[PDB]
Amino acid sequence: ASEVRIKLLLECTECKRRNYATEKNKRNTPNKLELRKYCPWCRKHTVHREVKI
Amino acid sequence: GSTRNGRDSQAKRLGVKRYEGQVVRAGNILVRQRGTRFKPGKNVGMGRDFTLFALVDGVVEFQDRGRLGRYVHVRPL
Amino acid sequence: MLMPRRMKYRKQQRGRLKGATKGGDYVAFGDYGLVALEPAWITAQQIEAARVAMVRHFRRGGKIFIRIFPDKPYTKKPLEVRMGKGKGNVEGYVAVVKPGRVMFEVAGVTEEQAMEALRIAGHKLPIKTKIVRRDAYDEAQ
Amino acid sequence: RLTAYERRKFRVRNRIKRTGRLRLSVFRSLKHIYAQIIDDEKGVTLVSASSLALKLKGNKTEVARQVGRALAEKALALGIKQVAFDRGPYKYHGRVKALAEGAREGGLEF
Amino acid sequence: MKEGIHPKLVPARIICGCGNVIETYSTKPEIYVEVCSKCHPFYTG
Amino acid sequence: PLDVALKRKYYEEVRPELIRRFGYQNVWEVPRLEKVVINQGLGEAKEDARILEKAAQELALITGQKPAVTRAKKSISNFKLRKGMPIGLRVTLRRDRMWIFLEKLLNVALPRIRDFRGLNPNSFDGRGNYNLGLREQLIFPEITYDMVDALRGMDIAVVTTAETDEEARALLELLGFPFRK
RNA sequence: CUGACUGGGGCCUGUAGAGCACUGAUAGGGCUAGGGGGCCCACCAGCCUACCAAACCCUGUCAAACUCCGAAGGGUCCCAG
RNA sequence: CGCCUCCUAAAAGGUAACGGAGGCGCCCAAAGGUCCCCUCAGGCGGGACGGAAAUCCGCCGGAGAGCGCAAGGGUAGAAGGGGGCCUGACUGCGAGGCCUGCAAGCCGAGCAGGGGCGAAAGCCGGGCCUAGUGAACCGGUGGUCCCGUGUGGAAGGGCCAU
RNA sequence: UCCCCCGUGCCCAUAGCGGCGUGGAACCACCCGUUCCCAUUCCGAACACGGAAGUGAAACGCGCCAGCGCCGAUGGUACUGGGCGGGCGACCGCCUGGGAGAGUAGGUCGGUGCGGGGGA
Ligand SMILES: [Mg+2]
Ligand SMILES: [Mg+2]
Ligand SMILES: [Mg+2]
Ligand SMILES: [Mg+2]
Ligand SMILES: [Mg+2]
Ligand SMILES: [Mg+2]
Ligand SMILES: [Mg+2]
Ligand SMILES: [Mg+2]
Ligand SMILES: [Mg+2]
Ligand SMILES: [Mg+2]
Ligand SMILES: [Mg+2]
Ligand SMILES: [Mg+2]
Ligand SMILES: [Mg+2]
Ligand SMILES: [Mg+2]
Ligand SMILES: [Mg+2]
Ligand SMILES: [Mg+2]
Ligand SMILES: [Mg+2]
Ligand SMILES: [Mg+2]
Ligand SMILES: [Mg+2]
Ligand SMILES: [Mg+2]
Ligand SMILES: [Mg+2]
Ligand SMILES: [Mg+2]
Ligand SMILES: [Mg+2]
Ligand SMILES: [Mg+2]
Ligand SMILES: [Mg+2]
Ligand SMILES: [Mg+2]
Ligand SMILES: [Mg+2]
Ligand SMILES: [Mg+2]
Ligand SMILES: [Mg+2]
Ligand SMILES: [Mg+2]
Ligand SMILES: [Mg+2]
Ligand SMILES: [Mg+2]
Ligand SMILES: [Mg+2]
Ligand SMILES: [Mg+2]
Ligand SMILES: [Mg+2]
Ligand SMILES: [Mg+2]
Ligand SMILES: [Mg+2]
Ligand SMILES: [Mg+2]
Ligand SMILES: [Mg+2]
Ligand SMILES: [Mg+2]
Ligand SMILES: [Mg+2]
Ligand SMILES: [Mg+2]
Ligand SMILES: [Mg+2]
Ligand SMILES: [Mg+2]
Ligand SMILES: [Mg+2]
Ligand SMILES: [Mg+2]
Ligand SMILES: [Mg+2]
Ligand SMILES: [Mg+2]
Ligand SMILES: [Mg+2]
Ligand SMILES: [Mg+2]
Ligand SMILES: [Mg+2]
Ligand SMILES: [Mg+2]
Ligand SMILES: [Mg+2]
Ligand SMILES: [Mg+2]
Ligand SMILES: [Mg+2]
Ligand SMILES: [Mg+2]
Ligand SMILES: [Mg+2]
Ligand SMILES: [Mg+2]
Ligand SMILES: [Mg+2]
Ligand SMILES: [Mg+2]
Ligand SMILES: [Mg+2]
Ligand SMILES: [Mg+2]
Ligand SMILES: [Mg+2]
Ligand SMILES: [Mg+2]
Ligand SMILES: [Mg+2]
Ligand SMILES: [Mg+2]
Ligand SMILES: [Mg+2]
Ligand SMILES: [Mg+2]
Ligand SMILES: [Mg+2]
Ligand SMILES: [Mg+2]
Ligand SMILES: [Mg+2]
Ligand SMILES: [Mg+2]
Ligand SMILES: [Mg+2]
Ligand SMILES: [Mg+2]
Ligand SMILES: [Mg+2]
Ligand SMILES: [Mg+2]
Ligand SMILES: [Mg+2]
Ligand SMILES: [Mg+2]
Ligand SMILES: [Mg+2]
Ligand SMILES: [Mg+2]
Ligand SMILES: [Mg+2]
Ligand SMILES: [Mg+2]
Ligand SMILES: [Mg+2]
Ligand SMILES: [Mg+2]
Ligand SMILES: [Mg+2]
Ligand SMILES: [Mg+2]
Ligand SMILES: [Mg+2]
Ligand SMILES: [Mg+2]
Ligand SMILES: [Mg+2]
Ligand SMILES: [Mg+2]
Ligand SMILES: [Zn+2]
Ligand SMILES: [Zn+2]
Repeated sequence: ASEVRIKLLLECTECKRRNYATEKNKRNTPNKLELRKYCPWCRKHTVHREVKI
Repeated sequence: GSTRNGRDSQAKRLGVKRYEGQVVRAGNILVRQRGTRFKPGKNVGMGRDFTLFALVDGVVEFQDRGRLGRYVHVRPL
Repeated sequence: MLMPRRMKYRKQQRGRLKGATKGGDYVAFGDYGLVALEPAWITAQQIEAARVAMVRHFRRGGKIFIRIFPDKPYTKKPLEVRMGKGKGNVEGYVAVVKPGRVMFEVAGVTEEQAMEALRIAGHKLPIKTKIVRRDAYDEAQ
Repeated sequence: RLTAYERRKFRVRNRIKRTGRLRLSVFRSLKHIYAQIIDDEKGVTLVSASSLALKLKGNKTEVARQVGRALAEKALALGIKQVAFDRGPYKYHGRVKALAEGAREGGLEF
Repeated sequence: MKEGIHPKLVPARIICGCGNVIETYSTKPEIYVEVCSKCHPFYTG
Repeated sequence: PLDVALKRKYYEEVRPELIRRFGYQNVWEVPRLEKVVINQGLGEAKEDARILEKAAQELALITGQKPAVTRAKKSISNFKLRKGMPIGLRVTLRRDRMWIFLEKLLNVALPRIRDFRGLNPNSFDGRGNYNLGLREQLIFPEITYDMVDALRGMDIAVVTTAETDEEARALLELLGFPFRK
């Protein structure tokens, strides 16, 4: 990692909880990562948000 | 009077764990390899690190097909 | 002298001088041959003497040939320093010669000078040698 | 030295070899069509069907459906149910899609 | 060809300065050129 | 396929004369024209003028088709070049637009050549084929002095089924290639 | 009875040794980009290299980190002792 | 001084020296999963500028190409290059083995939920692989709603992921 | 159960390159065309689709050619598991077990397993 390649938390949008954490390069991807992922709290697929760790 | 050399890694135990004729089981690693020196045949898989393994109970088999390479198989019983 | 202007790596390990010669046992170039009879490490400076001191016999004319090369570097630590602290430093490149190897060959000169010129070269080596005429056994290969 | 034909057919066959299902060999010529399902593990062609033998006449696109019904009917007589469809080196479309529909509509589970 | 992204070809009349009528198929039907092979010095001997 | 002057003149004028002279034993035995590829070697488009489409549409009007992109093979030092850089263009010419571009080239382009001294008979591919190149596109009919923004040329390569460069030479001379030697 | 040891079959190997097809290294030669030198010209070329030499060709040598080849062994499984 | 690659290292696996050589502490939103398609380096002929070598054609051309980065192994019958749809850079697990003194690191079919793509067969628990790492202790953050010193809350912990 | 073609595998050049010669009734290929489905980082070259006038030229199939390539004995040797002598040593020998590499003769211009439709 680096100050640019940062790890962050992935927050499921419909359960208000964070389920994951991955890598992204803020120079190549400064946008907020929003990607599908499974949420056991909702028991179904949900789109996930980029939230600061 | 120093030595800029003197650095090394540890060996990874590369080779054939079960030779042809040995008793194997599902999950028993067959050959630890880097790259494709051996290629999988019947009931033999390949891992991300190129390691091979048997899928069923049977007998190990080594059959060299020349330009296709050496192949490993498992004989059910 | 004779030494590589480019190599892959700097130093080479010593190895072992066991066994007979790989090849070059048959006269391949000239009318007469000088073949060393003992295994040892030979230096390109001694071989340099074998070239210069031998052209100094004819003073002009003739043709002298070379059958070997110093492809093996030789290293030595500085003086008055202890063991360890890396391998020694190279002071020159040495040649690997095995028993029965035809080291040199002479052509374009008479029999008398073919024996006499290779004689001094025989005395310039730590190992004994022999002068053999290009023989019917040689060209068969 | 090989060609893109070899490099292509070899690939679409190497993928089908590893699955284990029955492999339907598809060789296509200018005039007629040919189809055969083979078990390569024991290395013997079991059954085959072709438009040249079936004496078909017109458009190849609708010709493939009939030969698919023929091969699928023979396999239905033998009791064959599941099969993997090899598309050969050619692009999967049109006539090969309608022959594949011949085997699908013929009852084979794929 | 690729329809839509390529220049379409139609019967084209190309009239040179010498008078030789050129019946061809170009991007522009009506074309006028200044010098052709019929009036070219090196082409004509 | 739309019939054209060079097409008719080959089968009715060029084909019978080749049949007489060389006496071919089959109809496919006679030399056939395979394909005519065009390579615009702009190059300088890597530099200040990054886009060469202003010269690409030129070939779109000349050949009637848009030339493809050709990207660099690997990073190259002295040309200030890197891998995958579009410094050239390429367009393949075939069934009918090839005959069209042939009539335009021979009848309009080759005449307009500045101080034309003739063709070089030694530039054959050796297998019965030929390649060449042009300096100024104003020579072609489809290009005038109005819309030309910069100076650029081309490299026209052709392929043939003929085997001997002698048969190829008689083919070109019979089709109207004015060799100077 | 499975143990050390060994017999019969099966499988794994890249060193001794050998070898130059790959990576390097090489002496001489042929051939030949190419420079240097002497002629021949600033106006351009044609001419010759008892010259260092690319590539390729011939001959002969080098290797722990070179391997087109290659054991004895060693390894390990399977019956009997 | 931890880690990776090659040699010694004596053809299984393992083997030290202040020995002979080099590299890692990053980087990737596609360089990932699926599906379809493509085939080099180099050499020979021609070709604006145009080049030893930019870009194309022809003919010869099993890998010397390129696979982020050292190096090895591997590989064009791809894992390598051009585009499409995509999130399996999954949740809950896990037969058995590898490695092995412990802790540990590596492989992994397969079953269930929920999903991507293909016509299908199938394939997807990140990357061609081996380096790109940190054990306990402490606290935070977000959730969980397990505990609550009579009791009902609450404080603070616990669990989970981080 | 015999011969010619075309699908699909095996061994993985004894099978390749290279040239000599040839195959179209069936059959495949190139071929005939591009409205149409499909298609070129351009091109109906490829990819794809509808057809049947022409052709074995190319490719492919099948013969020959040992030029190159490929495979390559035997005989000896290198080397070595294991048992010994010598040399101040760099190292050298014989006893028994294994046995190369290369190289010399010589061999190969394939053989083979099923499914189709044709021929005796
Ligand atoms: Mg940091
Ligand atoms: Mg940093
Ligand atoms: Mg900083
Ligand atoms: Mg900071
Ligand atoms: Mg000091
Ligand atoms: Mg250093
Ligand atoms: Mg260490
Ligand atoms: Mg360790
Ligand atoms: Mg065990
Ligand atoms: Mg076997
Ligand atoms: Mg075998
Ligand atoms: Mg072999
Ligand atoms: Mg040694
Ligand atoms: Mg040695
Ligand atoms: Mg020898
Ligand atoms: Mg000192
Ligand atoms: Mg001192
Ligand atoms: Mg004499
Ligand atoms: Mg005498
Ligand atoms: Mg005499
Ligand atoms: Mg000889
Ligand atoms: Mg500039
Ligand atoms: Mg720049
Ligand atoms: Mg750049
Ligand atoms: Mg027992
Ligand atoms: Mg024990
Ligand atoms: Mg033991
Ligand atoms: Mg035996
Ligand atoms: Mg190794
Ligand atoms: Mg050695
Ligand atoms: Mg050689
Ligand atoms: Mg290598
Ligand atoms: Mg010269
Ligand atoms: Mg000359
Ligand atoms: Mg010279
Ligand atoms: Mg040679
Ligand atoms: Mg051999
Ligand atoms: Mg044991
Ligand atoms: Mg063990
Ligand atoms: Mg047992
Ligand atoms: Mg240390
Ligand atoms: Mg450690
Ligand atoms: Mg080892
Ligand atoms: Mg151990
Ligand atoms: Mg032990
Ligand atoms: Mg110590
Ligand atoms: Mg370093
Ligand atoms: Mg050539
Ligand atoms: Mg310049
Ligand atoms: Mg190869
Ligand atoms: Mg091959
Ligand atoms: Mg290979
Ligand atoms: Mg090369
Ligand atoms: Mg690399
Ligand atoms: Mg390799
Ligand atoms: Mg969970
Ligand atoms: Mg169980
Ligand atoms: Mg165990
Ligand atoms: Mg471990
Ligand atoms: Mg233990
Ligand atoms: Mg909290
Ligand atoms: Mg409450
Ligand atoms: Mg709380
Ligand atoms: Mg807390
Ligand atoms: Mg019968
Ligand atoms: Mg009968
Ligand atoms: Mg066949
Ligand atoms: Mg082969
Ligand atoms: Mg053949
Ligand atoms: Mg010849
Ligand atoms: Mg003859
Ligand atoms: Mg002849
Ligand atoms: Mg008839
Ligand atoms: Mg073509
Ligand atoms: Mg085709
Ligand atoms: Mg129609
Ligand atoms: Mg016969
Ligand atoms: Mg001859
Ligand atoms: Mg023993
Ligand atoms: Mg004795
Ligand atoms: Mg005694
Ligand atoms: Mg002793
Ligand atoms: Mg003594
Ligand atoms: Mg002593
Ligand atoms: Mg003796
Ligand atoms: Mg024994
Ligand atoms: Mg043949
Ligand atoms: Mg042949
Ligand atoms: Mg019959
Ligand atoms: Mg008959
Ligand atoms: Zn959710
Ligand atoms: Zn005119």
